[PDB]
Amino acid sequence: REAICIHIGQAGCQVGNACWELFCLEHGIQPDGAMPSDKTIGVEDDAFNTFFSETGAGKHVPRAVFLDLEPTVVDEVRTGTYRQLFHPEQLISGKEDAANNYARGHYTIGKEIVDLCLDRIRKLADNCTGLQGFLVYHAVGGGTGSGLGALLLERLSVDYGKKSKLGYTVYPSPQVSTAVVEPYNSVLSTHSLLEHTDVAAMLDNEAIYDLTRRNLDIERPTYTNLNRLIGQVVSSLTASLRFDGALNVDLTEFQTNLVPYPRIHFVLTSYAPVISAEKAYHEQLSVSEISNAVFEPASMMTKCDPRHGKYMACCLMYRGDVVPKDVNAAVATIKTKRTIQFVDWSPTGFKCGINYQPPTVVPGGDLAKVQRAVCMIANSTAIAEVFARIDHKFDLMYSKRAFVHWYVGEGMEEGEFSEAREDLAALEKDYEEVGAESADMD
Amino acid sequence: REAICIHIGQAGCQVGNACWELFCLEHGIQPDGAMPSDKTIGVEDDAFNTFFSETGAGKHVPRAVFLDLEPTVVDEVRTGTYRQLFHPEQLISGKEDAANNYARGHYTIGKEIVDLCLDRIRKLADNCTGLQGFLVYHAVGGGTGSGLGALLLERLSVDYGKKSKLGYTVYPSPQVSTAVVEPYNSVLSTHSLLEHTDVAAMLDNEAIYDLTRRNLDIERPTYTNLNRLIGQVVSSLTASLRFDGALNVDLTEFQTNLVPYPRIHFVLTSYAPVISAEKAYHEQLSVSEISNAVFEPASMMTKCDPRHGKYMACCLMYRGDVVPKDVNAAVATIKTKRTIQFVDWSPTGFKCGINYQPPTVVPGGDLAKVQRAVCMIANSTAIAEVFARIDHKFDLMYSKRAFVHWYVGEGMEEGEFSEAREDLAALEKDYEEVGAESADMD
Amino acid sequence: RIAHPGNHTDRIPPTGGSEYNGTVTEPWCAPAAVDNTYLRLPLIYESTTHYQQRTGRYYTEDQAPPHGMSLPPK
Amino acid sequence: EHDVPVKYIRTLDARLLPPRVGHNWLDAAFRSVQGKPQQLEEEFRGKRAFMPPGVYDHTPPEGLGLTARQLMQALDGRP
Amino acid sequence: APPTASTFGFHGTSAVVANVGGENTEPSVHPAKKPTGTFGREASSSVNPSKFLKKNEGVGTASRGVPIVDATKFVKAE
Amino acid sequence: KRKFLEDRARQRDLLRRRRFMEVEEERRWAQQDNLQLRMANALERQKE
Amino acid sequence: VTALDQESVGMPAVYKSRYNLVEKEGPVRRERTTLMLERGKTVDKKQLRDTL
Amino acid sequence: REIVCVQAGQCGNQIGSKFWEVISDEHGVDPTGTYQGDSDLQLERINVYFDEATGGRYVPRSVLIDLEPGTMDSVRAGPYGQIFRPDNFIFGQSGAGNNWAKGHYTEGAELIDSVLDVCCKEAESCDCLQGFQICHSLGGGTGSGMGTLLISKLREQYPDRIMMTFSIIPSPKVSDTVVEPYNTTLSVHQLVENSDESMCIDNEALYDICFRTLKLTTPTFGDLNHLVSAVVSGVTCCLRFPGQLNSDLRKLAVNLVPFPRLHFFMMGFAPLTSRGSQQYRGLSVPELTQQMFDAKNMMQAADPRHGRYLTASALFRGRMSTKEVDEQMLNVQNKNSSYFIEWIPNNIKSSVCDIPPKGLKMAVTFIGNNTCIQEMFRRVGEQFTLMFRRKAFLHWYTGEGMDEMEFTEAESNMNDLVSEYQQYQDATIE
Ligand SMILES: Nc1nc2c(ncn2[C@@H]2O[C@H](COP(=O)(O)OP(=O)(O)OP(=O)(O)O)[C@@H](O)[C@H]2O)c(=O)[nH]1
Ligand SMILES: Nc1nc2c(ncn2[C@@H]2O[C@H](COP(=O)(O)OP(=O)(O)OP(=O)(O)O)[C@@H](O)[C@H]2O)c(=O)[nH]1
Ligand SMILES: Nc1nc2c(ncn2[C@@H]2O[C@H](COP(=O)(O)OP(=O)(O)O)[C@@H](O)[C@H]2O)c(=O)[nH]1
Ligand SMILES: [Mg+2]
Ligand SMILES: [Mg+2]
Repeated sequence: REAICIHIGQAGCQVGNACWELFCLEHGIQPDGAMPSDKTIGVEDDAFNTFFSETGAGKHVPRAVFLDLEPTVVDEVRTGTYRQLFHPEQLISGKEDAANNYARGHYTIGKEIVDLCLDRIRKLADNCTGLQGFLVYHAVGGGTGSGLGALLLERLSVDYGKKSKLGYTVYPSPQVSTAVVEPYNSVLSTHSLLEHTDVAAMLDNEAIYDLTRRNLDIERPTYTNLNRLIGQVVSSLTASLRFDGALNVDLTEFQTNLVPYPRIHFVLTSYAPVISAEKAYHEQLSVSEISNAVFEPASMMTKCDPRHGKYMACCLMYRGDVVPKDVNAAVATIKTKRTIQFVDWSPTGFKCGINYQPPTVVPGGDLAKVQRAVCMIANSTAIAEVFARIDHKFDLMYSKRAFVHWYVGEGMEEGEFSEAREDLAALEKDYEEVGAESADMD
Repeated sequence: REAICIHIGQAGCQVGNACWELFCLEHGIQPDGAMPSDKTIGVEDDAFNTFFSETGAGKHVPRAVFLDLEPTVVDEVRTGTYRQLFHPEQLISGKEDAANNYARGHYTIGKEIVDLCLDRIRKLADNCTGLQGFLVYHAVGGGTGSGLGALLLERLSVDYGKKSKLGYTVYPSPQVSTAVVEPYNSVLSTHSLLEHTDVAAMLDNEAIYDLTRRNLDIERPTYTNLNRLIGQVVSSLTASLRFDGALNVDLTEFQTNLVPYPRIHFVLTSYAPVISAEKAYHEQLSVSEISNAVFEPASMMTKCDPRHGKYMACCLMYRGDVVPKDVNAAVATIKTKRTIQFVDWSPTGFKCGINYQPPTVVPGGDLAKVQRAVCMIANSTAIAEVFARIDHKFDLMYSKRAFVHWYVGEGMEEGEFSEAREDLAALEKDYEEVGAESADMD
Repeated sequence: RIAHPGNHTDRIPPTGGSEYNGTVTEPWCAPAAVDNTYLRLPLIYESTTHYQQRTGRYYTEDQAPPHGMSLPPK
Repeated sequence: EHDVPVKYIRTLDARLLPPRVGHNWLDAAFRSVQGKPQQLEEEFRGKRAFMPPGVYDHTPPEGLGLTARQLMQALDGRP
Repeated sequence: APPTASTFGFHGTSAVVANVGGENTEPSVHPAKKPTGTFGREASSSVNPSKFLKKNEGVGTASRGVPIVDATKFVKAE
Repeated sequence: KRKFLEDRARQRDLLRRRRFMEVEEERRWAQQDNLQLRMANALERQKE
Repeated sequence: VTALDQESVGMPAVYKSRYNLVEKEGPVRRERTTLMLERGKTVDKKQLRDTL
Repeated sequence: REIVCVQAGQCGNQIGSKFWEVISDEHGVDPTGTYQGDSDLQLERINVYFDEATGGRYVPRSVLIDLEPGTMDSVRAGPYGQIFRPDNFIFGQSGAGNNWAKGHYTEGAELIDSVLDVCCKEAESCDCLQGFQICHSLGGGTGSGMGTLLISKLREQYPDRIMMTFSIIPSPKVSDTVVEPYNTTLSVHQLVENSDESMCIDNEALYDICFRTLKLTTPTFGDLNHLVSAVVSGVTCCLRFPGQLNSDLRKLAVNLVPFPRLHFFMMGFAPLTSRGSQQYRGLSVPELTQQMFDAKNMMQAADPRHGRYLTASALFRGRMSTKEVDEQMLNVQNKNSSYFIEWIPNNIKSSVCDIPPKGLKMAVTFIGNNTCIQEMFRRVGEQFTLMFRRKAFLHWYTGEGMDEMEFTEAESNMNDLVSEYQQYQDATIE
């Protein structure tokens, strides 16, 4: 039933702002936390419970923490429109950033703030009766997102144990770039995400820019568009928990169906009707068309082409007015395709979900209003190509020790570069080996 | 039931404008895609389905793509009157032309644009349930039409396999000419048209100019007249799919009856009641008169004289108020003539089709309104003279390597000219051999 | 007879479709540029295919909606 | 009503004709003053310049619905 | 492998959407990346009267008859 | 048959009207040329 | 998402959750079931033959 | 698809001022720079020659170079001068002296870096760059020397684009400059290596057009530069307006140039006729074709009857039938068949554009590739040999620093060009 969202650093807080805007507007909670008396929701209803708790006077408050080392973004949240919605204890801010150093966040600065984060998260977890995982939003390119995200995932994994941790991560884009030191932070980051996450979803800003230029008709996109798309995706994935449907899918079903081996937990994500209002009225939108859409690489939110690898498992979430015959016909058509290939050890490649609540539309010009949508999470060996470009950039920089004195000065051994690069190399070799056909019976 | 139209370059897009104006006006779809809301005929018939799909919002949208390398013509379509009819993705335009080089289209420039075309064709073929072929309109005299048309037909032929591909092709006129390098492009084109088309219809603008001067009373014709005639021909051939009739003819019956050997697939086309409104009141226009008309060489849309060859098969499509007994009496009258000759191995020379829907009249059009029409496509050995003039002009020009440095600079081996010229020579010898009497039994 | 009326008593009456400004529904208006006063602007500035797209569904060009001098026709 | 009025036919003005060969009434070689200016040097030294005015239009859009107008409008402890 | 169906990094060329097929190719035939662009080179030092232009020593371009496209890592259509 | 005959009649009438209009149009093109010619001649005389 | 049928004063037309579905689809399905049960008890062969 | 213009020397700057007047009129840009046009068709391709400045205004994508600002000072104070960007005027401190070596080596190398910086700054802003366009005279000093210097640098930097030149060439009867043969020979050597397509115009032909055809009482250089601006704006018309059969600079080059050295062309423009005669003959496609081949309307001193046409191109502007164009081009080829090279089956390309120049119902521009151009090069080579054998003025060029070996190379290259034209003229089928 309940899930708690943890937002770290700049990207994670801004995406959290867009997400909570969406979840408020879909349930109908006023920005003051109340609910107007003219709505037909009913006082008794419970669907909000996944994301809000009431104090008993009927105000709503959300199950989230916002974590940052610089004040500016959280003070922006504090002075914005949702000021009265959040409890002030939930908005935690340090004094100064981790300055794009993973070492500064992990060793020097995050160590001071981390115990406050655990005390607030504990205060949330004590006010639950069916917590079924943590959702984490961060970028691995920056210093505090990498360092405090890793440290916090380690501490959470010791303290909470078996509870599931699902990550949405903004990875360094393959040719769009914002800072020089992105490869070092991403390599050092991937070791912690490897050990301390149950499923990891990969996002690239260059892909969401491509999707908003190509599919939407936006000449001048900004981060709010990308964050609204991410919010729509999370709302689609959690809708299966919150509303009635023909074939429900509990959050444990994603991990059970999608993950074949305990290390093979990095997944590709895509969303079908990313379409503008003018295009949406030019096209019919049947179940099979959006199912065909989620498999085109032009639809993906991570910059990888799945045609260079093999799928192991797919999980398809349908929400809205959909009928099982269309889901079955679509999956059989996908299976028919020749450019879509599954590993021969995974014959039953698909998991389905069907929910009656159509996706909510948030005021503005970034998505049409539609009666049905499908969202996909899939595990594929193609992801090894995504890591290879970071490793090439790391090798280029590390060949001259271009910046290492900063990292060594803030507390890290030089050995950690070689260790992390060898561990990510082993992850590539794992994806090479798992994708090798079973030619042992010859 | 369904057919998909592919329009390439300038001639193919301009002919597309006339085709879709006619198909809209024949079905009754308004230029904005919405049928008249007050027009309650009584039974909403399915006949549109051959050419239109509905957007679920109840708009009709057509099963076509428009392909060009220069923006101007597609942007003209985008800004015209039919803006709302087409889906914006269907109108694909590049940045710069293939500059009359087949080599530039095939090797350099079309290779960039071809994958978008394949994605659109994929999106169309997924929205069908009884697709039964592709119709392609292009000219082989220009650079992008030849090079990208060949490249696209090759890719379609590998991906789709057995699916039929029917071409409408604008060939170089025997003495009217528009560009110097036409022989090279036509020679290089014919190898691909030979391998990768099931039936190819040949057109020359000089014949349609003669027809518009002689039959219609137009002193100064322009391309819109020719394009309206071509649209009428295509509508006549596809009418057998769309309206009630006595003897229907599916496109596979056409292919089965018209093609005797797999290389012998180049056909002549003609159309009978090309007549002005003032002429229409001096003459009755019975079945036998228009049947007699389609066999006169003054009626043909290609500059060849069929009296210089032998017919192998004829396919006669009648639309409008015709009775089968009159078709039989007409065909029996044709058979008596001595200047019409069939190869002795083809005794049963005719295929018939009979449809009840009369041809539509277009408000700005130049054709009269008539109760019946017939359209003929026929396979004949006379085509061998058509190939011979290109081969002579190629030999004259190529003897001095007049322009070859352009082709070699844009990526082509000089050897490719000689290979193509030898392949067309073998096709010429095939048409010489098939027409040779079977004097082996003596 | 239209071209060379001469001194004939049986002159052909005008059809009423042809006008200098090109529109049968709007009067003459002064152009923005001074050098464009003598020109027939609505007729010069129109592509051929746009003309056949607009005028195709009418037996007669005066029944067509006015051009409007706009990039998407009015 | 559709023809050009007589105020533009019964005058003598050279601005009504577009530029072309043979339209050489208003050009050099006929001016009364034929002195050569030193504009560039003065411009690069920064004591004379040209700067024409621009045009800006402030009309509001028409036909907006109720929701669009509401979207435009969107953008003490006492009991 | 270069990224597929991207809208970044091919400004100034004839491409609209780069590398839809996902193969090992350049985004466009015209050079997306060049030695020098807007910064320019030194042309004052490189012109001398003692190393003048010789007969048939002009710059080799596609119009002259030299296949420039074969010198770059752009995959041609087979 | 009767409806077809009426449709053919109205089509022929409208084509005749269009054929008249083109001949009406050419003279207005001529007038457009004439105005510029007259103004140019007047300006030349003034310069002389 | 607006309702299929007009004259619906409920702004959240489609909010089908667990509680909404039980408390709205209980009475309507029960009413349909009891109407089917009582309405089919009085069978009339003559009237059925007349309709046929 | 954007073109960058370069105007060099006195002739180039003067022709450029009239060209940009004509272009600003066609797109309805006021002399203040404000858009004041009356159809969207004018606006929708304005990018081809203009960049957009803020609140309405458009600025023209052109670089002006000269060694003394006098011509540039006049155009700036001229009636359209304000439109030009101030940073685009580049000037030195001493003249070219009509000497190629001075213009190429001493002030050329001094200024050239600032010109290349401006051209690169302008080129890298385009989303897709079409060829460069340069107007200059070959007989002058800064025009010839700095034009060919800049052409060489741009050909090093942009070898995949198109290179186009418009060039003024010495009359056969009277010289405007004494040292014309040296500057012409060296410039033709540079162009024949570097250029893709070059158009040549004789001032004597423009004088004969004005006096004989138009019967102008008092012609001025504004009229000659208007004739040049008319043909120049006509060749590019299909780039920037819709039409029934689009055409492009590269397609013209592909159809016109049989072999890469043969890229020098003759020019003509057809609708020329005096105001008195104009009442006697209506415009029509037969009339345009007859005028188009009529020597009254051709801009060179050489006559086609002494050579043969390899190729020709005609660009038509206006609403007209394609049938009439095709049959006219066939009839001219059939009736005059001895003047067309017989081993090419059709020498003429046609193109049709919807939008005529203002105040004309229709117009055509003609481009011809004819072997009679060999007589011009032969005459220039003769005059060069006469001067060089006697060292007539050579000390100026040698004093600037040129090796005499440069002169013998340029002479040899021109002689080989003449031989190549003569060989292709007399080829036969056998
Ligand atoms: N999608 C998305 N990406 C963002 C957003 N903000 C930053 N990024 C990206 O994330 C990377 C920068 O990471 P940051 O979040 O700024 O790093 P940080 O967590 O603030 O770490 P510090 O700089 O030490 O405080 C760059 O690739 C940005 O493009 C956002 O709001 N949305
Ligand atoms: N019937 C007819 N013929 C046309 C039309 N347009 C062009 N042609 C003819 O087709 C040939 C020219 O082919 P194009 O279509 O112009 O070549 P292209 O496809 O544009 O190729 P590029 O020039 O490289 O862009 C000539 O013979 C023209 O006469 C048309 O609209 N109708
Ligand atoms: N048609 C034309 N020719 C010109 C013009 N100005 C100069 N010329 C010719 O160009 C040649 C002189 O070259 P010039 O431009 O003075 O060379 P520069 O000194 O290097 O700038 C002579 O043949 C002049 O007749 C002009 O405005 N129009
Ligand atoms: Mg930060
Ligand atoms: Mg083209």
